[PDB]
Amino acid sequence: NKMEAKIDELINNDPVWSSQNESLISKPYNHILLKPGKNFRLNLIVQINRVMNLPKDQLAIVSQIVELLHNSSLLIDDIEDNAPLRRGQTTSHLIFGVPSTINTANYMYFRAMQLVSQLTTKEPLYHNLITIFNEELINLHRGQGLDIYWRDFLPEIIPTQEMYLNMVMNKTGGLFRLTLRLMEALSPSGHSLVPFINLLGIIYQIRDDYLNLKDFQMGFAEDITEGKLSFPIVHALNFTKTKGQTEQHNEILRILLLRTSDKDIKLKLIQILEFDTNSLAYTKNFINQLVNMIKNDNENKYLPELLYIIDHLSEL
Amino acid sequence: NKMEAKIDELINNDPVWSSQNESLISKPYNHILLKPGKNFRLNLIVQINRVMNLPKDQLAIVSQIVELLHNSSLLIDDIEDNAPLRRGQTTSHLIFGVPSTINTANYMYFRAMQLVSQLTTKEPLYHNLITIFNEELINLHRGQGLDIYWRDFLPEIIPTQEMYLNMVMNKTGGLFRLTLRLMEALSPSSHHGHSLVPFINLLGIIYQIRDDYLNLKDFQMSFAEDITEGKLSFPIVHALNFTKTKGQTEQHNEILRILLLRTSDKDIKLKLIQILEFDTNSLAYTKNFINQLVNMIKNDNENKYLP
Ligand SMILES: C=C(C)CCOP(=O)(O)OP(=O)(O)O
Ligand SMILES: C=C(C)CCOP(=O)(O)OP(=O)(O)O
Ligand SMILES: C=C(C)CCOP(=O)(O)OP(=O)(O)O
Ligand SMILES: [Mg+2]
Ligand SMILES: [Mg+2]
Ligand SMILES: [Mg+2]
Ligand SMILES: [Mg+2]
Repeated sequence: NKMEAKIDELINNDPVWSSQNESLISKPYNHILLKPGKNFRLNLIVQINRVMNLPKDQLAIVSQIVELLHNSSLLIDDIEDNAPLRRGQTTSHLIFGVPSTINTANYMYFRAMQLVSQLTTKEPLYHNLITIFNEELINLHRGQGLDIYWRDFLPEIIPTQEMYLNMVMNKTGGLFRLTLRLMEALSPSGHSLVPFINLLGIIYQIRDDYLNLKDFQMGFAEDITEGKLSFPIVHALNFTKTKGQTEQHNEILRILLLRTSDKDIKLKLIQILEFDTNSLAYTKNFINQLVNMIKNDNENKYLPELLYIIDHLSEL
Repeated sequence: NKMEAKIDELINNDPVWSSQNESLISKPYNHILLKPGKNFRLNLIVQINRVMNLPKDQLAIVSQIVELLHNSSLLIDDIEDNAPLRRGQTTSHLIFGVPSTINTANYMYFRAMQLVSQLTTKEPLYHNLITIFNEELINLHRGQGLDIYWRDFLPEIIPTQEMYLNMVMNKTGGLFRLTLRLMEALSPSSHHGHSLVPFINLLGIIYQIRDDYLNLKDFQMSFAEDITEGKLSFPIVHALNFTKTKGQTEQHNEILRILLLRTSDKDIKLKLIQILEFDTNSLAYTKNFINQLVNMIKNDNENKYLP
C-alpha cells in the first residue's frame, strides 16, 4: 500500500521536471549558443522595427522566439548535412551525439512555440500569431525536405533553376517571413514588406551557396562534400545537359556523389564551374542583379542602414 | 528585364509547393504507416468517447492529430535508438536515410499542430487546445531527453526506480495525456465525471514498463534490442539498484559492461538476462510490479480512477 500510495500521488500530479534535468538536456543548445552572428539577426529585427514600432518588451520576445527557432534549425541542419563545423566550431551532434541533439533541438521548437503566448493576451491576435508560426515552420520543413531529397537521391531528380528558387522560398524564406509576419501582425502602427523579405532570403541563400565555393577557390567548400544541389551546381548540371557536355555532366554528379573531403577533387569541380560552365560568374552576376532590384528601387515598391545589412547578410 | 520579372512574380506569391513535392517529403512517414497498432490507439479514443461524446468529425481529427504525433515520434525515436526494426519491418531511416526521416517526422509534427486549429473556431477554446498540445509535446521531449541522457552518459548517472517513473510520466504520459486532455476540453458533455488524466497516467506507466518487460521476455523464451541500445529499462534500473544495495559489486559492473557493449551478440545478451533471471530476479520483480499497477485499476470499486 505504500507502493500504491506512491503510484497514486504520482499520477495525480503534473510530471516532475527539475531545473537540473533542464540543464542536462539543454547541452546541445548551450553549445551552439556560444556562436556569433547573433547581434546581426538582432540588427535586422531592430531595423524593421523602425517601421513596425512594437514596444521593446514585445520585440525582445519576438527575438527570443526567432533565435530559438534559428539555432534549433541549425542543430538539425548539421545532423542532416553531416557537418563537422558551424561558425568555426565543432558541431553539437559530434559532441553529444545525434540522439540528444535531435531531441533537444525539437525540444526548443516547442519552447519557441510556447513563447508566442507571451506576445498578447488578445485571443484573436494570438490565434493569428500561431498560424504564422505554424505556416512558416511548415514551409521551412518543406524546402529543407526537397534540398535533402535532391541531394540524397541524386541523380533521381536534377532540379532546374526554377525548382531551386521555389525550394529556397520555402526553406530560407521560412524564418525570414516568419519574423516579419509576426512583426507586421503586432504592429500598433505601408505595403507589406513580405516580397522584400522573400528577395532577401533568396539573396542570402544564393550568396551562402556561392561564397562557400569562392572562398575555397581563393572555409573548405564543405558544400561539395555534402553533395548539395546548390545554385552554382544547379546551373552547372543544367548548363551541361543543355550544351550537351555529357562527360562533364556526369563528372559533376560523380564528384557530388563521392561525399569527398579531398581538396584537389573539390578544387577540380570548382575549376569546372569556373572555366567550363561559367557557373561562378553566372551566380555572382545573378546575385548582383537581385541586389540591384533593391538598390534601384526608388519608387519603393519593394523597399518601405537597410543596405548596410545587404552586404553583411552573410553574418546572420 | 525578363529575369527581374520572374523574380518579381516569385517573391509576390506564396512559396510554390506541389502535391508531387508533398509526396516526396511524405515517403518516410508513409513507410511507417504500413504498421499495425492503429486499430488499438484508435480503439482507446473510441472507448473514451463513450464518456466524452465528441461528434464524429471532431473525433476523427483528434484521431488524426494523435496518429501523426505517434507515428512521427516513432520515426525519430528509432533514429535516437539506432533501431534496425520497428514492427518487424526495416525502420525508415535505414531506407530513406536519417536526414529525410528526421525532416519528414518534424514536418508531420507541425502538420499535426495545424489540425489542432480545425478542432474548433472558438478563440478561447482553441487557445486551450494549443496550450494542451504544446505542454504535452514539451513533456514528451523532456522524458525522451532524459531517457537518452541516462543511456548516452552511462555510467555517469544510474536512475532510481523513482527517477525512472518520473521520466516515464513525461515521455509516455505525454501522448496519452495529450489525447485525453484534448477530448476532455472538447467534450460537449456537462459533467462526464472526474478527469481521467490520473487513469491515463497509470495507463501510460503500465504501458512503458510492459514495453521494457516484453523486450526482454520475448527473448528469454525464444531480439532484446533494449540491451543492444543500452537502455535504462525498468528491469535494468531494478537490477542495477538491486546489486548496488546488496553490495554485489561484480554483478553490478558486469551489467554496466554489457550495456556499454552496445552488443548484438546473442550469447552476451543471454548473459545479461540470466543475471536478471538468477541474480537480481528483476524480470519477476517487473512482472509483479506491472500486476500491482493493474490491480490498482481492477480493485477500483469506488471508481476513483475509473469513470
Ligand atoms: C533550416 C535552414 C534554413 C538552414 C539551411 O542551411 P543550409 O544547409 O542550406 O546551409 P548552411 O545554413 O548550413 O550554410
Ligand atoms: C511509446 C512506446 C513505449 C511504444 C510505442 O509503440 P506502441 O506500443 O504504441 O505500438 P505501435 O503503435 O508501434 O503499434
Ligand atoms: C516518444 C515516445 C514516447 C516513444 C518512446 O519509446 P521507447 O523510447 O521506450 O522505445 P520503443 O520500445 O517504444 O521503441
Ligand atoms: Mg547546411
Ligand atoms: Mg541543409
Ligand atoms: Mg525506441
Ligand atoms: Mg526511445
